[PDB]
Amino acid sequence: ADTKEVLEAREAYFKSLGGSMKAMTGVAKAFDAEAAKVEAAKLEKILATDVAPLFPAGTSSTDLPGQTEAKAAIWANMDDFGAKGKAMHEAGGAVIAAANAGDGAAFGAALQKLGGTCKACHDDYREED
Ligand code: HEM
Repeated sequence: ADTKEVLEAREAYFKSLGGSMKAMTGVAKAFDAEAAKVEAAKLEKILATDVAPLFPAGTSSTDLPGQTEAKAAIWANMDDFGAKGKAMHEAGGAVIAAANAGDGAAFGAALQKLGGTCKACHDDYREED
Protein backbone atom coordinates (compact mmCIF):
# COMPACT_ATOMS: atom_id res chain seq x y z
CA ALA A 1 0.00 0.00 0.00
CA ASP A 2 1.10 3.65 -0.27
CA THR A 3 3.18 5.25 2.48
CA LYS A 4 0.13 7.33 3.41
CA GLU A 5 -1.87 4.24 4.23
CA VAL A 6 0.80 2.34 6.21
CA LEU A 7 1.45 5.57 8.10
CA GLU A 8 -2.29 5.80 8.63
CA ALA A 9 -2.58 2.21 9.75
CA ARG A 10 0.35 2.29 12.16
CA GLU A 11 -0.76 5.61 13.56
CA ALA A 12 -4.25 4.16 14.30
CA TYR A 13 -2.75 0.97 15.75
CA PHE A 14 -0.58 2.94 18.20
CA LYS A 15 -3.37 5.39 19.08
CA SER A 16 -5.58 2.42 19.94
CA LEU A 17 -2.81 0.97 22.14
CA GLY A 18 -2.33 4.28 23.83
CA GLY A 19 -6.04 4.51 24.58
CA SER A 20 -5.99 0.95 25.89
CA MET A 21 -2.93 1.53 28.12
CA LYS A 22 -4.61 4.65 29.46
CA ALA A 23 -7.91 2.95 30.21
CA MET A 24 -6.30 -0.11 31.81
CA THR A 25 -4.11 2.10 34.00
CA GLY A 26 -7.29 3.54 35.46
CA VAL A 27 -8.78 0.11 35.91
CA ALA A 28 -5.60 -1.09 37.64
CA LYS A 29 -5.91 1.86 40.05
CA ALA A 30 -9.44 0.76 40.99
CA PHE A 31 -9.79 -2.85 39.89
CA ASP A 32 -13.15 -3.99 38.63
CA ALA A 33 -13.02 -7.41 36.95
CA GLU A 34 -15.81 -6.51 34.53
CA ALA A 35 -14.13 -3.33 33.24
CA ALA A 36 -10.79 -5.15 33.10
CA LYS A 37 -12.26 -7.91 30.90
CA VAL A 38 -13.85 -5.23 28.68
CA GLU A 39 -10.46 -3.58 28.28
CA ALA A 40 -8.77 -6.95 27.79
CA ALA A 41 -11.28 -7.78 25.00
CA LYS A 42 -10.29 -4.56 23.24
CA LEU A 43 -6.56 -5.12 23.75
CA GLU A 44 -6.94 -8.59 22.32
CA LYS A 45 -8.40 -7.17 19.08
CA ILE A 46 -5.64 -4.60 18.84
CA LEU A 47 -2.86 -7.18 19.20
CA ALA A 48 -4.21 -9.24 16.31
CA THR A 49 -2.71 -6.55 14.05
CA ASP A 50 0.32 -7.56 12.01
CA VAL A 51 2.58 -4.49 12.27
CA ALA A 52 5.70 -5.78 10.54
CA PRO A 53 4.18 -4.69 7.20
CA LEU A 54 3.63 -1.26 8.79
CA PHE A 55 7.29 -0.36 8.81
CA PRO A 56 8.53 -0.63 5.23
CA ALA A 57 11.87 1.05 4.54
CA GLY A 58 11.41 4.62 3.42
CA THR A 59 8.97 5.63 6.12
CA SER A 60 11.35 7.00 8.76
CA SER A 61 10.96 10.49 10.14
CA THR A 62 13.92 11.57 7.98
CA ASP A 63 12.18 10.32 4.83
CA LEU A 64 8.86 11.90 5.85
CA PRO A 65 9.72 14.79 8.15
CA GLY A 66 6.79 15.57 10.44
CA GLN A 67 4.59 12.75 9.18
CA THR A 68 6.00 10.10 11.52
CA GLU A 69 8.08 9.61 14.65
CA ALA A 70 9.61 6.36 13.48
CA LYS A 71 13.39 6.64 13.65
CA ALA A 72 15.62 5.56 10.75
CA ALA A 73 17.30 3.36 13.36
CA ILE A 74 14.42 0.89 13.18
CA TRP A 75 15.62 -0.18 9.77
CA ALA A 76 19.14 -0.80 10.97
CA ASN A 77 17.80 -2.93 13.84
CA MET A 78 14.81 -4.81 12.43
CA ASP A 79 15.55 -7.93 14.46
CA ASP A 80 15.60 -5.98 17.71
CA PHE A 81 12.58 -3.95 16.69
CA GLY A 82 10.66 -7.15 15.93
CA ALA A 83 11.81 -8.62 19.24
CA LYS A 84 10.51 -5.61 21.13
CA GLY A 85 7.20 -5.88 19.35
CA LYS A 86 7.14 -9.57 20.27
CA ALA A 87 7.80 -8.72 23.92
CA MET A 88 4.75 -6.46 23.82
CA HIS A 89 2.50 -9.15 22.44
CA GLU A 90 3.62 -11.52 25.19
CA ALA A 91 3.14 -8.90 27.95
CA GLY A 92 -0.26 -8.20 26.44
CA GLY A 93 -1.33 -11.84 26.56
CA ALA A 94 -0.50 -11.85 30.26
CA VAL A 95 -2.56 -8.71 30.94
CA ILE A 96 -5.49 -10.31 29.07
CA ALA A 97 -5.21 -13.55 31.03
CA ALA A 98 -5.02 -11.67 34.33
CA ALA A 99 -8.11 -9.64 33.49
CA ASN A 100 -9.97 -12.85 32.60
CA ALA A 101 -8.73 -14.58 35.74
CA GLY A 102 -10.33 -11.67 37.61
CA ASP A 103 -6.98 -11.25 39.34
CA GLY A 104 -6.41 -7.57 40.18
CA ALA A 105 -2.91 -8.01 41.56
CA ALA A 106 -1.71 -9.99 38.57
CA PHE A 107 -3.47 -7.52 36.28
CA GLY A 108 -1.58 -4.57 37.82
CA ALA A 109 1.70 -6.49 37.70
CA ALA A 110 1.21 -7.60 34.08
CA LEU A 111 0.21 -4.04 33.16
CA GLN A 112 3.51 -2.73 34.56
CA LYS A 113 5.24 -5.34 32.41
CA LEU A 114 3.29 -4.21 29.32
CA GLY A 115 3.96 -0.50 29.90
CA GLY A 116 7.63 -1.45 30.05
CA THR A 117 7.55 -2.96 26.59
CA CYS A 118 6.10 0.29 25.20
CA LYS A 119 8.99 2.23 26.70
CA ALA A 120 11.71 -0.24 25.73
CA CYS A 121 10.80 0.26 22.11
CA HIS A 122 9.98 3.99 22.20
CA ASP A 123 13.36 4.69 23.82
CA ASP A 124 15.29 3.40 20.82
CA TYR A 125 12.87 3.87 17.98
CA ARG A 126 10.49 6.74 18.36
CA GLU A 127 11.17 10.45 17.88
CA GLU A 128 11.03 12.57 21.00
CA ASP A 129 11.24 16.30 20.11
C1 HEM B 1 2.72 -0.38 24.60
C2 HEM B 1 1.46 -1.14 24.78
C3 HEM B 1 2.64 0.76 23.61
C4 HEM B 1 1.90 1.88 23.66
C5 HEM B 1 0.93 2.33 24.76
C6 HEM B 1 2.27 2.68 22.54
C7 HEM B 1 1.75 3.89 22.28
C8 HEM B 1 2.15 4.62 21.19
C9 HEM B 1 1.48 5.86 20.82
C10 HEM B 1 0.33 6.54 21.58
C11 HEM B 1 2.14 6.30 19.73
C12 HEM B 1 1.85 7.60 18.99
C13 HEM B 1 0.65 7.40 18.10
C14 HEM B 1 0.20 8.69 17.46
O1 HEM B 1 0.70 9.02 16.36
O2 HEM B 1 -0.64 9.39 18.07
C15 HEM B 1 3.18 5.35 19.42
C16 HEM B 1 4.06 5.51 18.39
C17 HEM B 1 5.07 4.65 18.09
N1 HEM B 1 5.33 3.50 18.80
FE1 HEM B 1 4.45 2.90 20.44
N2 HEM B 1 3.27 2.10 21.79
C18 HEM B 1 3.47 0.90 22.42
C19 HEM B 1 4.44 0.00 22.07
C20 HEM B 1 5.40 0.14 21.07
C21 HEM B 1 6.32 -0.92 20.68
C22 HEM B 1 6.30 -2.33 21.26
C23 HEM B 1 7.07 -0.39 19.65
C24 HEM B 1 8.35 -0.90 18.97
C25 HEM B 1 8.48 -2.41 18.89
C26 HEM B 1 6.55 0.93 19.41
C27 HEM B 1 6.95 1.71 18.36
C28 HEM B 1 6.38 2.93 18.10
C29 HEM B 1 6.83 3.76 16.99
C30 HEM B 1 7.98 3.46 16.02
C31 HEM B 1 5.99 4.81 16.98
C32 HEM B 1 5.99 5.91 15.96
C33 HEM B 1 4.87 5.68 14.96
C34 HEM B 1 4.74 6.80 13.93
O3 HEM B 1 4.77 7.99 14.30
O4 HEM B 1 4.57 6.49 12.73
N3 HEM B 1 5.51 1.26 20.26
N4 HEM B 1 3.20 4.31 20.34
